[PDB]
Amino acid sequence: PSIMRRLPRKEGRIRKSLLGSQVWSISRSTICGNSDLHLDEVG
Amino acid sequence: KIFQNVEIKPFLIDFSNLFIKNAAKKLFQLEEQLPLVPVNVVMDFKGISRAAVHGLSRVLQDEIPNYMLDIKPGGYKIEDSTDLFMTEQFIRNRINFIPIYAKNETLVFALRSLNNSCEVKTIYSRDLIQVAGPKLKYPIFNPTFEIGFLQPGKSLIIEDIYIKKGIGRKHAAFNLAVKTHFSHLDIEQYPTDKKEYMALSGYKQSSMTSDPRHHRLGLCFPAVPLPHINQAVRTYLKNACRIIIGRIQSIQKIYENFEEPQPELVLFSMDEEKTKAIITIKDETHTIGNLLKTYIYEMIPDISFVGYQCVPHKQEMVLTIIHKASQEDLITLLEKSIQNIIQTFQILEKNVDELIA
Amino acid sequence: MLIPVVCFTCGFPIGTYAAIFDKARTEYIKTKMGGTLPQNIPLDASLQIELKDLITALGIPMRVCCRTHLITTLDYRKYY
Amino acid sequence: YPRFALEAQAYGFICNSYIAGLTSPEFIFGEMNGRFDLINKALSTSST
Amino acid sequence: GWYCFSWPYRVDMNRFFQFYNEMPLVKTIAHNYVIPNGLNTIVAYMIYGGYNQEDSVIVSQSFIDRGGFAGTFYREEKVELESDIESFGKPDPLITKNLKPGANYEKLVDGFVPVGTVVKKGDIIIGKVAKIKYIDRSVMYGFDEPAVVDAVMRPHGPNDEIFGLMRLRYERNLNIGDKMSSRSGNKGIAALALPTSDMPFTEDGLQPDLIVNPHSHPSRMTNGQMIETTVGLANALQGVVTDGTAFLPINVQLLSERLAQEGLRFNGCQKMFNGQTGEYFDAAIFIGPTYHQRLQKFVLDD
Amino acid sequence: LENPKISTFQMNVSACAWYNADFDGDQMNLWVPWSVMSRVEAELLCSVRNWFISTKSSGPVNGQVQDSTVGSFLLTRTNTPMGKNVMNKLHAMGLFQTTQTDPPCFANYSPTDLLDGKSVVSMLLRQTPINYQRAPTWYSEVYAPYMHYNKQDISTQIRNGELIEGVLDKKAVGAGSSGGIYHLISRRYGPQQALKMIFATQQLALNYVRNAGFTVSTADMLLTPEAHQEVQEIINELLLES
Amino acid sequence: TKVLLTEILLDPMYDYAATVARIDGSIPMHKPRTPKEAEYEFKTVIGRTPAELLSQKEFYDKIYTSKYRPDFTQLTRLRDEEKTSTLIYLRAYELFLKYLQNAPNFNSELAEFKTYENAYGEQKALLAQQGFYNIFDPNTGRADQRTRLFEYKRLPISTLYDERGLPHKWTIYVYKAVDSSQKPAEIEVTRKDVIKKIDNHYALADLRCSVCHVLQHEVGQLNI
Ligand SMILES: [Mg+2]
Ligand SMILES: [Zn+2]
Ligand SMILES: [Zn+2]
Repeated sequence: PSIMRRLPRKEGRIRKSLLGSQVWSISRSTICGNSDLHLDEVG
Repeated sequence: KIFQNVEIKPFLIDFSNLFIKNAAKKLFQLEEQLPLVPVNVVMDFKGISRAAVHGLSRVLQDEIPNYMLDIKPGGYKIEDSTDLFMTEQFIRNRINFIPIYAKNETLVFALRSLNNSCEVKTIYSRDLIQVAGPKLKYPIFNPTFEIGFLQPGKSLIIEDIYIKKGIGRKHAAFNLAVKTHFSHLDIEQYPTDKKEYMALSGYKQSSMTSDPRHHRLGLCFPAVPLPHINQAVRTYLKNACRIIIGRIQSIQKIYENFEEPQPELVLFSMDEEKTKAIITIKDETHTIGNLLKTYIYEMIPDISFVGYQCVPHKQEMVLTIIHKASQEDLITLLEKSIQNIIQTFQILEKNVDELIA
Repeated sequence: MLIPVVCFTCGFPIGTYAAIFDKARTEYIKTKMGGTLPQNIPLDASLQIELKDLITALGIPMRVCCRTHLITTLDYRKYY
Repeated sequence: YPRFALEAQAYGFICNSYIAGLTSPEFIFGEMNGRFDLINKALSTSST
Repeated sequence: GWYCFSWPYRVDMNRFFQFYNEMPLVKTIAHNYVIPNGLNTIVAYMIYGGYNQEDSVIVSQSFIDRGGFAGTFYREEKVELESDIESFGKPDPLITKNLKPGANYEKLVDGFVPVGTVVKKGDIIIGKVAKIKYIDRSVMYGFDEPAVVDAVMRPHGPNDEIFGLMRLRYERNLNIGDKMSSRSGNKGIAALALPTSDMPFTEDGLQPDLIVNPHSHPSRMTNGQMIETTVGLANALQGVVTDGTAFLPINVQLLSERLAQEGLRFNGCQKMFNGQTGEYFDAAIFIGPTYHQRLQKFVLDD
Repeated sequence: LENPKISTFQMNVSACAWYNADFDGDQMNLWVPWSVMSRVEAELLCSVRNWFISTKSSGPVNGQVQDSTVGSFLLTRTNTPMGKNVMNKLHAMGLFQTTQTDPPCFANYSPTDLLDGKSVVSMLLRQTPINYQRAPTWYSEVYAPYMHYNKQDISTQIRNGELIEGVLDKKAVGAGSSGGIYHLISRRYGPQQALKMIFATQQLALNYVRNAGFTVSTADMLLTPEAHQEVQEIINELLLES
Repeated sequence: TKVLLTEILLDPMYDYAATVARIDGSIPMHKPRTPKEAEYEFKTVIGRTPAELLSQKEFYDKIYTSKYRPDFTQLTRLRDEEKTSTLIYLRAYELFLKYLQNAPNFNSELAEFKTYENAYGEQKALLAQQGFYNIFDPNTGRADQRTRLFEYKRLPISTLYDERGLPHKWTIYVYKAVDSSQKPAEIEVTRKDVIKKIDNHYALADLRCSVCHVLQHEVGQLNI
């Protein structure tokens, strides 16, 4: 374990914590077809 | 006579086949027909719209109240059911779909299967013992259903198997009739064997233009007692009619209160002396919507618009009627159409009584 | 794990004839099997085992779905 | 196929349609072509 | 499918036991060595309202209620102790510390929830307190869908120390968002479920279990799925099961003439009616038994 | 969606072009803005009407896909195996009962009057009158020698919202079609109005196939015995030249 | 006592012996509900009291032994099939117990019963057959071999070149009128002109070469 190994890679500090972010108030699910919804609507 | 020329025939076991005869004799000691048989009914309707006949078919399929066998919570005795493969979900799914011809909602059954042998033992529906209700003078289901099987030294105890009532569109175990035939007898047909016609339906008129009014509808009922077939089928038919009438009558209760602000009906006064009416009935299907649209359209040939969209994810029927009359005239025509529907199905019920003797 | 009580597609009561259709079917196969080990029946390349008339003798209609689910359903008792 | 075969079939010419079915050598040559579609799809994510 | 023949004796994690399996009407030599996994669903290749576009499918709700692709899904809860510090038992609010807020400790019996009870989110399934007066090292059921406790046991580990093993079961029907596939690799997501009176039906009463878009074929060229439906259509009526192994000699022209010998049409298409309106289509529809399989991608888990 | 049994994110198939998505097992994220500032910004900037026109290619992103492309062709087709492609008043009214627009007026029509697909389409495109004249995807010089094209189907012409002639297919109504019906509606009435017309025309196309029917079978892929002999005569000439 | 009970209740041997004890009624068909029932079931199955089990050093010597001792010498192939299944089950349990106890002369008996159970499994495999069908060629009497596969054939060289040696270019479409009264009888057009000169009153008869001006169907009249 070192201080400067926290930085470099995709799982590092810069790319995982600063350039991206874990967030609250978000949802995920499989998407599905529905022909009764308008193009600007989501079920 | 809208409904004439019914024909009824049961589905029976052919005991002239040696394999079937030997298997039936060795398994259940079965020598004659089972107490409950499937019954095919073919009906001819004349001078009636496709909407009414198809609504009757749909109601007889999965919109008529019907009975099944279910397990009350706690009925599956975990302490006593030692079998590892006969789970509650599996056995409950099996039992729910046994077709019954029940007389009352008070009968309660039980299943107490013990396997004291070194071979797997099959649990049949003849092992369903009645434990509550008046003693049955005739079985309500066949005894030849494979409910399950127990490994050697295992048990299956299920109590409180009761009769549950519902409609098939909620759970398929309440479905009643299976479709076996539907045709229009007043539309000519092609010979579809020929390779020049095999990609077409067969009717010589397009569905976008044709208006058939003479139909043949054939439905099969899964479990009807042998000595009372005519009594059962007739009942079913009449029941369906009443069901439809009831639902239509509910909408008759809406139009009668159009002066009072009511959520199921919205009236608008548009331009060019045109009145718009929107009827939103929750938990209604294409049966009543199609009936309403067809009969309003027949009552008002020169209507500006009528539609009945039923969206699956909204779970309601929305009927839109745009007509160049005032609100009062529109409501009057609406009750006239509803009365025509009621009269049609009352005539259907009378013909059902007149045909099946 | 068994032949379903009703047809999965239309709901015709297939199950009430399932057990019988089991036993009879085996007997029928015993007539047509012929000098071939049982586990090699699906490999014989000379067999003509048709159950159409056997199912018809049970009263089951000529529906594609019902006969499909009756003929093709696996039995857990026969593999365990 | 033999060594220095001159026929067109030996080098990936599939004479059959899908509705008629491919033979074993035709299916192998078709699997060679179809494997690239899977490889290039997996590469089109990382390379892009 | 039947993922294991000894499933009741196992406490496995994320395992699914599908109840009903069928041999394909058009089987192969691979089915002499492994159990088939799937059902011979009746499939209509048609446009029905636009709900099966872009690789979606329309499923019969009745087919779902009857047990089609239904099964039981299993999860595991293995909890370990610290030797002579931790123990299994129901905590008490007036002694123990940092209990989880909004947790239901009332379902525990001697530290374990009894077998046969329904556990929902926030229920404590295994009680565990460490002696400092006490700190609550409990396990809370953090899943949206409720489960049922299927088996509870206290086996002995490699160090001869007690750990708690719990098996939780889920009654998994087919539901919207679950993935199905044919043996030709044409997968799909269940998009709409219709009642038995809304599905299309043929003149002879046949109705589909799945409705798949015809637009999934032309760009993918999964012709073995269409030939299987053509062959299996005559197999059902003839009461037979045939072999459709790859590289066996076939003639689609003769397989189509086999349909006309059984009273059907050459193309296997039939006159169908719209179940919602009762109106016939101005086109015969290709409908027949196609073997479909349920892929173990559950929307309830994703 | 009030049904408790539904766990999926449902969207219109014509909205899949924004996300390069389909329904073979894709999963998508969804977060709802709660703060006022982010909830204002979602409406005014990030609404999907702001990307009907591609920033990458400067063309429309959305259109008909796979059921309303062939459904529009079948609806606007001049002739049918049953004769002329017409429908009575009741079935013409039924095409508009799902479009969720204001229904047109059918009062000047007897129950036995027949309306064709071009009249029904015109009743919808009158609200956003555009001008369009291109040859459809249906016409190809590749098929012309071996097919009898109808002279009323190979020239799509719309003036002021009235479909004078021709069929509607991928060229006019397809997704990503530059200069198409929805690209022209967006340039004249806005990308939000174009999205309404993609939905409204998709309901007309799907409601036509609701009793026209569309299927694919195995016999659709089968050459006749005489034609199979002609294909392997062609292949034998290739192997002869080889 | 508790650790011994927990160790043994999770032993598959214990559940197998308990099943054999239930089959002949030595123990109740349901699981124990009380400490007394559990102790009685343990005493019957294991053959020793849990407290007495520690006392000694044997474990397998007194495990249940089925009550009915059928004659397994009729397992020598010699209301029989259900009896055969019963004999298979009991013999399997008895040999399992023998293997646990390392009883002398076990391997030979094990192989013998393996042969017996292979025969029994063959019978069960017969029971587990759905059927099978082969589409026969009527001309033959066996599985159909007719196919629509491609079949190579060396065509005449005249199908590619004319009598002057130049290649064919099939680029003239020849249309004949379906109706006899229609005039002109034939129209020859190029691909770009078909939409301009041909209607449904004509049908495509044949192609034509643009070099030697021969019909495709009359290419065999060229001297090879
Ligand atoms: Mg995908
Ligand atoms: Zn069926
Ligand atoms: Zn030439």
